[PDB]
Amino acid sequence: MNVSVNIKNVTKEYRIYRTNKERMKDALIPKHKNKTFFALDDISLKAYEGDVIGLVGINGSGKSTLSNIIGGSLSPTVGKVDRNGEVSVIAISAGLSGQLTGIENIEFKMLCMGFKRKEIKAMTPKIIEFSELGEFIYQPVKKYSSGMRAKLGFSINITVNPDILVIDEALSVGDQTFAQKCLDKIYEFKEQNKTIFFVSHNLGQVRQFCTKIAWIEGGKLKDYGELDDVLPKYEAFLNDFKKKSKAEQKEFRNKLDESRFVIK
Amino acid sequence: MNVSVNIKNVTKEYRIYRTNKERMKDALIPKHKNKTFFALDDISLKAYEGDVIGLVGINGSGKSTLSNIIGGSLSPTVGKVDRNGEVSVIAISAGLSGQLTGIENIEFKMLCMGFKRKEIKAMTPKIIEFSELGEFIYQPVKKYSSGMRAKLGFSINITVNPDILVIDEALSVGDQTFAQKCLDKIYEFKEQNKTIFFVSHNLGQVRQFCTKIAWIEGGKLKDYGELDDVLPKYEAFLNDFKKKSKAEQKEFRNKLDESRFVIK
Amino acid sequence: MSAIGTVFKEHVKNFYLIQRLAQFQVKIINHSNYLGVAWELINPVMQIMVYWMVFGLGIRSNAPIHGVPFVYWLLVGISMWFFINQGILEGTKAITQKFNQVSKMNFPLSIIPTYIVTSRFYGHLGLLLLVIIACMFTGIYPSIHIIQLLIYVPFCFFLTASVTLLTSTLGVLVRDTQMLMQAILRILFYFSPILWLPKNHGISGLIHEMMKYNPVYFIAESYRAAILYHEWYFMDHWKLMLYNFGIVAIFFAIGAYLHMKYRDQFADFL
Amino acid sequence: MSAIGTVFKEHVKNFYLIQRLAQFQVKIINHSNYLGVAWELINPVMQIMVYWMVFGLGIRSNAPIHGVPFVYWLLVGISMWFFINQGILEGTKAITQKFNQVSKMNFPLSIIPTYIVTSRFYGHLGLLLLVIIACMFTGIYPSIHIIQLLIYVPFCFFLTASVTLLTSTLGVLVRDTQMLMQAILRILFYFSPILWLPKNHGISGLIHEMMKYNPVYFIAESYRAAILYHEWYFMDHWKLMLYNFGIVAIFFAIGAYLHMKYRDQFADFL
Ligand SMILES: Cc1c(CC(=O)N2CCC[C@@H]2C(=O)O)c(=O)oc2c(C)c3occ(-c4ccc(Cl)cc4)c3cc12
Ligand SMILES: Cc1c(CC(=O)N2CCC[C@@H]2C(=O)O)c(=O)oc2c(C)c3occ(-c4ccc(Cl)cc4)c3cc12
Ligand SMILES: Nc1ncnc2c1ncn2[C@@H]1O[C@H](COP(=O)(O)OP(=O)(O)NP(=O)(O)O)[C@@H](O)[C@H]1O
Ligand SMILES: Nc1ncnc2c1ncn2[C@@H]1O[C@H](COP(=O)(O)OP(=O)(O)NP(=O)(O)O)[C@@H](O)[C@H]1O
Ligand SMILES: [Mg+2]
Ligand SMILES: [Mg+2]
Repeated sequence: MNVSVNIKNVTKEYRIYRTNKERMKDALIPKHKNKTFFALDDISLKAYEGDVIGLVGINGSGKSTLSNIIGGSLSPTVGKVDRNGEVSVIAISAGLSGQLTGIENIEFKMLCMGFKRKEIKAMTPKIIEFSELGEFIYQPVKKYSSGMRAKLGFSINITVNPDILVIDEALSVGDQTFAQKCLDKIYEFKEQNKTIFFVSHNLGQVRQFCTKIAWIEGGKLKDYGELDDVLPKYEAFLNDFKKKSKAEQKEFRNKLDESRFVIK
Repeated sequence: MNVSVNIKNVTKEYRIYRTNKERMKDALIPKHKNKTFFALDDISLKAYEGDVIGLVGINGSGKSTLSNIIGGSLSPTVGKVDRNGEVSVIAISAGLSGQLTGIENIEFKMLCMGFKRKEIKAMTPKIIEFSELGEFIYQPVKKYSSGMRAKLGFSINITVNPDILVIDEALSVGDQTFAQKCLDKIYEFKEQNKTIFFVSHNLGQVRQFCTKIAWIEGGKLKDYGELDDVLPKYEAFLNDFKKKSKAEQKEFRNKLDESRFVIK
Repeated sequence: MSAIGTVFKEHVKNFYLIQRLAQFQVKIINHSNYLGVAWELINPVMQIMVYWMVFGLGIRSNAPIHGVPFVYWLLVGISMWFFINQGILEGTKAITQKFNQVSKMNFPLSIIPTYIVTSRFYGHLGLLLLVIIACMFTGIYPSIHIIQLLIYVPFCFFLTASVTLLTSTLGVLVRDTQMLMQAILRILFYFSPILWLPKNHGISGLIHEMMKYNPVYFIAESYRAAILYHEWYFMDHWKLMLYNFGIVAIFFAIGAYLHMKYRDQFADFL
Repeated sequence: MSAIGTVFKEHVKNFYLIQRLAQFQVKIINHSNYLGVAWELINPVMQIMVYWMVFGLGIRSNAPIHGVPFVYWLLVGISMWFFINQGILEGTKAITQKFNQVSKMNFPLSIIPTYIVTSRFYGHLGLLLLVIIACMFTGIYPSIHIIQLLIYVPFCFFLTASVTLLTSTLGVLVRDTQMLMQAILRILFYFSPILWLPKNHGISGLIHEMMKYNPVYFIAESYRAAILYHEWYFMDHWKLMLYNFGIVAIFFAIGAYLHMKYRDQFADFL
């Protein structure tokens, strides 16, 4: 019951200017107030220890923004979030230079995180064995396929031990055997009491991966709860949206857009 | 029964040099023969009219190479392929400039394909309506999410009418409602007697999208046939691979790698 | 022989596409600047000022040349240099930088550097206009001898492209050429009548005879004759015209042949 | 006052990381070249040759200065220019170009331009060594007065970084500065003792008095005094030392304050 991540009233706004030249107007004299877009609004989150939490929602709901805020690459406009450990985030396109080869990419990544060269050379064989790259580890990364790049990035991130791990649709390109291996690794990490966040648009993978569900609709948390409770509501909402006619769908999207934008 | 695409003995090799400086050795005097990797080897394909063909295989099998060869961005080393129409390919990361906005990207793409400005302005509203982008069509593309970018690219490609359409895992980022809309569009295109190739690692989407299956294993076509015949064999192979121990999996991968590489 | 015809047909068929792509690239490279496309006129002008303060005020003690003030003598000759330098420098990296985005796309690969050059020609034209407008304040007014520009302004363009079509391919095969180009162009700048005029009849006589082989010499002198000197340049120097036409033809032939021979194997090299 | 301490602590803590990242960037920028990292020594040398052929052989008629041949007088003064120019030009675009790849990564953002500068300093050092080795063939051998380099070689570095830390932030807020920098540096090149020496006692006396405010003047003269002239430079020109130290401190303070004030809102601007 160790509180891993706590989020209290996190809110994020973005300033929208139709013209590129309007950026300087509000930067030199503070009297200007333009239109703003609420990417997030009053999100409260409590992630305990040994939990797999899956974020669900339609495109543009604000899952990547929340994942980046948890990771630390973004700063909330209002509110604070505290983490009891070190976090690492994997995305659909991780940091891998196309010109560099696999070994150069590995040493670059582990140098940015702050590992000595002897530690890098000691940890390299584990990455090599987990990636199943073979000869192609010596070839340039640009020669890799998408699944091979995903495997290399996932192995690099997994080999170092993070307290909190975030996966943001990274497994979509990987095949089924890689998914099973990642599932075994996730079970081991759960045994090690790490906290894992999983984002995917494949509902079967979410069902077989996650244990708690957070539903985000238009930047607001519609529902947080157990898998068996929240997931059926999301599926029923998807079927109901499929039932609706085109005009009703357009009206619903327009209502969400009206709610999200405000002039202040 | 119109033969849409015909492929007869398509074979592709890549030259592998461990050192970057060995490229010039075989380019100035033709006596050098280095190690080569068979990305494809003796592929024969016959795609008729009104067919949805799904490519299946593990990571690194050679599905993207075959899709690019069909599209025309690649040239086979040995063999020829003929197409009765114009083809268009959508990938996991289509051509969209991050600095440019949606409208500038649209006009760039339709200028590269050879459309006059009046035609571009006439065809823009259909793209706007299909993308469901709203105000964000005026914002820069870098502000978009992954699903929004996929929707914009898919709408741009769909609005123009191609004889052959290839989708290479582009729908993985899109949600379920977008998938249903694409399914309806695919039904309409089947009514229009277009030929669609679909590649995805989501087997339910493949089942509900495709009608014929081509299985690629190590650059060689293991089996081509109907969905109900080929798909169960692939699933059984996946379960059998899950059954096998780590040493057996490593031996199988090593055997495939031994088969693919040759010094000639 | 087939390569030349193929490249010529590709360029003739896609003229408007080349123009539109150049116009789009001009906007792309000037995206986040507050002034916008005005920098295309501001960036060269400042340089000219520096070249007038160093070589005009410092050296030469502001002495006129051929009865013309040095400021306009430098202004007429400096106009083409920015276009030539920028076109040659950016066209060598056109294929290497923008291969992946165009490998999937279906348009001829031989027109990729050309519109890059066309992204700069526009700016040059504008500067040229201003120079002529700036020449009326001294008392130099346009004459009939300005019609010669119709032969001279295009030729410079046909020179720059003819270089890039080669240096792009040579850039893909060997990456060191992009580093060598910056060394060559400087030699083409200082050994030119852009800033100084040789005196001959000595150790500079060999320099004067060697400078005639530089194609920048012909362009600068022809521009000055058309705009400043009121003289039919081709009556006295048709040998230079023929030599430069031959140079352009040789460059185009070699570039087209090399581009067509190695076009298929671009992905393996890059 | 807190910004200066924060930036100093960030730089002190990540010294070895800065060195390793600079070493990796050196390899990254010289990837596909066949010669490799040799171009870091080849690219400047060729330029020097050109600057000797134009300003040494053409102008000045190869006349010695201060009892020293002009070739070595130019060689000693030209060494730092390539490092300074490249560091200032590439450090202004360091944050803008490489923001997304480092926004996700967790290291201080104030050390991003610095190692960029450190990617060039290496090469400068090498060139400097060769210059000293090249000076022994005339008869100029190292003396005790060379120990002054221990004060002078670092200062130049501490100058360049002090500029970039400012110009990077000013580059994010306004994109036009990257276009203005190329105009400024040229003025800093020609109005310097790198290629010429003013005569004073006339219209060049004001030029001589104005040139002392250029920080390149102090660096070039100090290098020449340490290597060529056999003279303790700081005994006669300590006022210039103090003025340049003040300039460096002011640049560092302003850059640190501006970087810390706008660090949070980088994504909205870029
Ligand atoms: C005058 C000058 C020589 C001449 C020189 O120095 N020479 C050559 C033969 C011998 C004689 C000498 O030994 O003194 C030179 O070479 O570069 C220069 C550079 C690189 C210069 O940048 C700027 C000026 C300058 C600009 C404006 C004003 Cl108002 C005043 C100055 C400037 C002058 C010279
Ligand atoms: C000599 C020279 C003047 C002097 C000049 O032209 N001046 C200035 C005062 C009046 C006098 C004149 O009116 O003739 C100049 O300005 O630029 C030059 C540039 C830009 C030059 O690049 C290359 C040479 C050069 C190199 C090697 C050899 Cl072996 C021979 C030549 C070269 C000379 C001058
Ligand atoms: N820098 C930005 N400026 C303005 N709006 C932004 C910016 N970054 C993101 N947005 C918007 O914020 C919203 C949330 O985006 P995002 O969180 O990536 O969607 P998502 O939850 O990841 N859905 P998905 O497309 O499946 O990834 C979208 O409407 C974006 O257009
Ligand atoms: N330019 C290249 N040089 C050498 N090998 C290459 C090159 N391009 C691709 N390959 C290799 O060719 C094989 C086929 O790649 P690819 O076709 O992209 O895999 P795939 O079928 O798409 N599987 P997936 O990862 O799901 O996309 C892989 O082993 C690649 O490493
Ligand atoms: Mg996302
Ligand atoms: Mg692929």
